[PDB]
Order: sequence, then structure tokens, then C-alpha cells
Amino acid sequence: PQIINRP
Amino acid sequence: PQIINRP
Amino acid sequence: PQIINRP
Amino acid sequence: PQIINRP
Amino acid sequence: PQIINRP
Amino acid sequence: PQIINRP
Amino acid sequence: GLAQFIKVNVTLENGEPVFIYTDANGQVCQGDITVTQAGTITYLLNDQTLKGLKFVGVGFVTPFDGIIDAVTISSDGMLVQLVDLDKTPGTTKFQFVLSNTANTLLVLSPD
Amino acid sequence: GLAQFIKVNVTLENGEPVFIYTDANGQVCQGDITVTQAGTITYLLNDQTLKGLKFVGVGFVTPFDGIIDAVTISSDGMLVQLVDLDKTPGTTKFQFVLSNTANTLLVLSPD
Amino acid sequence: GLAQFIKVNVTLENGEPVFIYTDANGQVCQGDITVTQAGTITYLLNDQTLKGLKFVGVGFVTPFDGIIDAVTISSDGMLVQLVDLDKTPGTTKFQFVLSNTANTLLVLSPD
Amino acid sequence: GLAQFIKVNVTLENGEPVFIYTDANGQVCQGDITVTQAGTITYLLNDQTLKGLKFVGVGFVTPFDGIIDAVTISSDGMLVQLVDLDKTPGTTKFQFVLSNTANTLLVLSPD
Amino acid sequence: GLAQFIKVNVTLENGEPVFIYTDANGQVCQGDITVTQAGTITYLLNDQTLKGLKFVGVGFVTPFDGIIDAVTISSDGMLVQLVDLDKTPGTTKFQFVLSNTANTLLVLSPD
Amino acid sequence: GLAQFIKVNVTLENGEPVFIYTDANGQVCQGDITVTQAGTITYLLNDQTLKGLKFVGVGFVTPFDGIIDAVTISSDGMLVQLVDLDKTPGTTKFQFVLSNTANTLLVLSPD
Ligand SMILES: [Zn+2]
Ligand SMILES: [Zn+2]
Ligand SMILES: [Zn+2]
Ligand SMILES: [Zn+2]
Ligand SMILES: [Zn+2]
Ligand SMILES: [Zn+2]
Repeated sequence: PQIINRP
Repeated sequence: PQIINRP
Repeated sequence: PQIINRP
Repeated sequence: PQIINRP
Repeated sequence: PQIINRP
Repeated sequence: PQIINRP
Repeated sequence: GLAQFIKVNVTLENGEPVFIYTDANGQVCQGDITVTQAGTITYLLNDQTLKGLKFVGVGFVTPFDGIIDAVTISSDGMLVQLVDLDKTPGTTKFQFVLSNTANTLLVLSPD
Repeated sequence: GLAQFIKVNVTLENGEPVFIYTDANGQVCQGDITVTQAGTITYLLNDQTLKGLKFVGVGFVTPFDGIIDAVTISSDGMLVQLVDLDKTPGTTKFQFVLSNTANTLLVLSPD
Repeated sequence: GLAQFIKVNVTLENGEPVFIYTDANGQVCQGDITVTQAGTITYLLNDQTLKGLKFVGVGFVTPFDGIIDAVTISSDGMLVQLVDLDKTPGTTKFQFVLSNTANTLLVLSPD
Repeated sequence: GLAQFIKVNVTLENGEPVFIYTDANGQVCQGDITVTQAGTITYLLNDQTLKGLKFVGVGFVTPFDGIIDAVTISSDGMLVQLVDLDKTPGTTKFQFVLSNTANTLLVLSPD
Repeated sequence: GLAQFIKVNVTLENGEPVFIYTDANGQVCQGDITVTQAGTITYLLNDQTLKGLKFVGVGFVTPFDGIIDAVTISSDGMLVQLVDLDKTPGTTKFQFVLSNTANTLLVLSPD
Repeated sequence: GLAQFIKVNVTLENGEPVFIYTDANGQVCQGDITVTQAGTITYLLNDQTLKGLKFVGVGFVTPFDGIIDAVTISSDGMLVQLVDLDKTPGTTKFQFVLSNTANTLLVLSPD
């Protein structure tokens, strides 16, 4: 899978 | 330490 | 990489 | 348990 | 080494 | 066993 | 932070593993986490393959990108967790890495 | 769920380890979590002892009480996480378990 | 030196482990060794819990006190030994540390 | 059988690993083996990343296809070998799996 | 190079292990390899002892002689391989090293 | 029982390991124990080879003879202990098994 970091 | 579970 | 088995 | 060293 | 058991 | 290297 | 939980269901089709992720509401998803705050993602193995799968880690082609800070694993190989501590912005792709009891090859989820 | 983070600072006083917990706001606390929802607690090792401490697990005198569901650990021994999956009500006490590089005794935090 | 042997019997009461030590004469004791010379203490696990207990080490809150010099463990987790090589005077308290097959929490004997 | 040898050179570009395979004649290749007889393929790690890479195994998205029969690994993580014992016809793709000393994420070669 | 394969058959006689090597043609031999080029020797465990034997490595009384360059082992303990990379001339003797499930002693093939 | 202690001094001569046993009185011996009662033998590694030796176990060509009941090992590979619990009469021969940091071959003391 993919992880998207939007802090 | 201690853990207290209050569900 | 890839492995191709041609016995 | 406990260990007591009396050399 | 060797161990010799003489009970 | 034994291994003999004869390059 | 937020603690998210995803179940990693592994079945066999045509003799090979298939990874199906389910979320808290039991819905099938792709087990992606768009993350907005520091937290954890916990993946729980549900092995239905009869091949003795156990997690051994989580693999990355770009392991130094900082998106995921750490990986932790349970002693029984049933859980792995991703830790995102310092909120590095961007996206990363990963593959689960598993041992199996049928052979000595490691198992990867799809790229 | 909630993802909580605590730093486990270990110093030496009179030659022996002292465990000081700090929370997200850098405050000293006792590193207790009264938990109200399913989630994770992540403990980060800050070893200031020069004795090469690494987490090896989390120990319980009552390990079957269900309060904590699982423990996960990072490969470098710098992180351990407690998982509370199924919200069993009650209280449990635990001690960190650590290896050290000075000797072959395991290190425990106080009972 | 003297080689002392103690059996660590573990039963379950109310679902939780109970540690009962027996000596060479099959008597229940507290598995303390007042030691007067350099030697070894060998602890043999008799697990009657059905929870797959195995020793993983011996833990100390004061691991640098020198009372016990080293710990050794068998590959099957059935034996642990304490070595007292250099006769440091004083007293120390320890807790056995065990893995189990029911969950990923470590098991400790009482403080 | 034939024993083939490939060097796995790992460099960093833009902070991330790059895998370059070299053959017996020191030529860059893609480290594919079209195999015609039962034998071994030995991969030797040349880590030039300063990130403490070590092989931990070889991973497969289709690990039960029989193309590779077994994987062996050296204790220092510097060598992995693929064994092809029973000449199952077909093609498989694999990714090296490596630990690193900078973080607790596993490293994968490209899919 | 050449990839050679030998089966390590282990039986019990008078309660103790007996090592019988068989070659590709199913013939009993002494599992010696006079080697003339760089290559691999793969040893496959066929444990008929009921004592749960697994390879844990290959041992040498003269381990720095350079005759064998490396040893690799499969995760299940069923295979070990000797690598001879740099063709150091001479002869060396080795003993297989195996764990067993009956006791915590390691098993050695004869000197 | 009796707890006996022997130091395993390992030096290199002509590039290869030499095992010299010393007893409690600092005398060179062959590190044999004629044993008359149940007890332990503790072997302490003094590695003077610069090859990073660590004990990994104790090996036996006749591992089921009952002369030695169990082997225990310290986490740092500096100590191994033989346990003789049930006084089986007879004689057995053993070889120390050690890892090293120069190569992936195991080191054996002489047969
Ligand atoms: Zn980050
Ligand atoms: Zn619970
Ligand atoms: Zn001491
Ligand atoms: Zn095959
Ligand atoms: Zn060589
Ligand atoms: Zn016996």
C-alpha cells in the first residue's frame, strides 16, 4: 500500500 | 507503569 | 531481478 | 526471589 | 574435551 | 567431510 | 495522534497469495492511510493460506524518505505497526514482508 | 483510536538505572495511560546510561488479564508499543524489559 | 563452588501464573539462595499452565550491583542459570522473564 | 549444475538506494539468470551506502510458483543464494530484502 | 562455476546419529568434494532420526585457512551451502553442526 | 552439587585457533572434568585471537548418550555451561562451537 503524509 | 482501561 | 527456468 | 551473597 | 561421569 | 581445492 | 487499524487478510488463489485489506467497519479497502497527524498504523495478519505466514517486517524501495519513521513487530509475527513520529510530508509505497512454513522464500505483498 | 507517545529516559544514579517518563509536552510523568478507547501506546527509549540498553519486551505479572492485547518491538530495540485492541476493562501493571551491553542480566523498570 | 538446583513450577490460578519453587528434597521454598562461595544456581522450568512458557532471561531492577555476574539460558527455554563468579557481598532481587504462546506479552515472576 | 555469481552493488543517489548488478566479467547487467540446468545463484553484497545494509532474505510476490526452490543466507548478511533444485519451467520476479542500521524499515530492491 | 549437490541422510543406530552422504546418482559416498573451479556445494538434510535435526552451520577446526570462503544456511535448517569464491589451494576438514529437539546439545558429524 | 569453572583461552598460532584451558589455580589443563556428583561446568571465553569469537553452543558426536543433560549459553557468547542433572555413567567427548567476525564459518575446538 501507500502512505500519504499531509501534516 | 500502570494502564487503566475505562472503555 | 527475474529468473527464467528453461529446463 | 532474592540472592544474598555472604562471601 | 572429555567428561567422565562416575556417579 | 573433506574439501580439496585444486584450482 | 490517531491509531488506525487494518486487517491483512491473505488467501490463496491459483496457489498464490492474495492480500485483501479490511478496515474497522469490515469494508474491503486498499489499506492506504492518508495521514494528517502523528500516529500509528497497526496491521493485523489474518492468514487463510495454510502456508504459515508470519510478518517479518515492512519493506520500502525508498526507505530513507522519512515518510514512515519506524516499524515495530510482534513476537508471533501477527502484528506489524508503522510509526509516523515527525510528519515528513510526501508519499511512500511499501510491501509487507512475510516468512512462510512451506518454503524458505520470503513473501511480498504486491509492489 | 488514540496513539499516545511517551519517552522512556534512562539515567544512572549511584550506578543503577532510573526511569523517567516524559510526555508529548516534555513534562515528567509516571508514564501511565488511563485509556478510554482502542489504541496504541508507543514508548521511545532515550538511553543515557552508557550501558547499551535496548528494549526486549514488556513484562506483566498478570499477563493473561486482557488489559493489553499485544506488544510490538522495533528491530533496534528503541521502540516498544502496547496495543489495546478489544477494550477489556480494568487495570494492569507492567515493567519494561531491556538487554544491556555491560552484562548478561536483563534490566527491569520498577515493579 | 556449589551447584544448586531449583525447580520453577508454574501453575495457573484464576487464569494467571503462580510460581512455586521446589528444592532438591521436593520441598516447597521461596527459591532464595543465601550463597557463601562462588557457584551456580540452576532453575528448571516445569510449566503446568498450558500457555507455552519458556524462559527468556532473568531480570533485575538493580542489574549493575554485581551480586549476580552472569545469566545463561538453554536453547529450549527450559533452564536458566545464575553465575556468581566474584563474590560481591550484598543482596539482590530478581524476576524470571518468560515468553508465552498465548500472547506477545512477557511473563514476570512477582517482584 | 552451474554456480553463477553476481555482485549486488548498492549506492545512494538522492539519498536513496540504487542497485547495480555486476557479473563475473565486471560488467553491469540486470542480474537476471536465464537458467537451463539445476544449480545455484550466489549474490554478494557490496554496500556503498554507509547505511549498514545486510541481506535478510529474498522476497517473491508469487512465492509458491516453484521457479526458485530455496533461499540460503550467510550469518553476516553479505551473501544470499537462490537454489534451483527441480527445474520447474517458467519465470519469476524477486526483490532483495535488506535490513539497515539507520532505521527499522526493511529495504527492497525495485519490483 | 560448478554447483554440486549432496544429500545428508541422518539415521539412528544404537540411539546415536549416523551420517550417510548420497550423491546425485543416489550413490552412497563420503560427501567429499575435490573442487577444481569456483563454485558451490549444497547439502540437503534428510533427517530420519525423529530427533528434529536442523542445520545451524558448518564447523571447522582451521576456519581461517581460506579453503571455504563462506557458509550460507536456509531459514528452516534444511540446507547449508559452502561457497568457494577465490580458489585457495589445499585441503580442509569440516563437521556439520545441527540443533535437535530432544535436548539442548548441538550435534556434530564425525571429525 | 559441584560448580566447576574453566577458562577457555583462545590464541592464534600460524593464523589458526589454539584452545588452552586453565583451571581455578591458573594452571593449564585439558579442561576435562571427571565428575562424581550432579553439578555444573562453566566455561569462560578469553578470546585473544582478534577474530571476534563467541560461543554458540557445545557439540557432541554422540549427543543422545545422556552424559551431559543440557547446555546453557550467555547472551554475549562469553559463557557456556554444561549441566549434568541425572548422573548417567560413562564418558563423552565434545567440541566447543563458536562464531567469528572474520568469516561465516563456525569454529570448532579439536575433536
Ligand atoms: Zn518522518
Ligand atoms: Zn483486551
Ligand atoms: Zn559479582
Ligand atoms: Zn522448483
Ligand atoms: Zn578461499
Ligand atoms: Zn544424563
